[PDB]
Amino acid sequence: SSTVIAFGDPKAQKKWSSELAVDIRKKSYFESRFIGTSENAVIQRKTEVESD
Amino acid sequence: AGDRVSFDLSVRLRGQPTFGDDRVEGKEENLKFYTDEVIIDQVRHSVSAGGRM
Repeated sequence: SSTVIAFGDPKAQKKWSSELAVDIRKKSYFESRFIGTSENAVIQRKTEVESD
Repeated sequence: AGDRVSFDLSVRLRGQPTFGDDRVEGKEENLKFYTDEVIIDQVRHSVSAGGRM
């Protein structure tokens, strides 16, 4: 015959890759543009309880 | 050149001595040679190392 290491034989070495595939984060809409401390902002932030 | 070599054995002298004055010429033991032979043939085998996979 002739040697065949074949598929799935415990001799068949497998190499694991170190690089990670990441399901990247959904891009946020309400970024620093909209949120503001002034009156002219879609999302106002109230600093009346941040230190009190 | 050959495929067979033969080698011989010379067995001992077994016989009867002629006691007295009995005439011995003509009663002569023959040397017995025994033969044997050995023959030569090839003996080969082969091993396989797989593929490139």
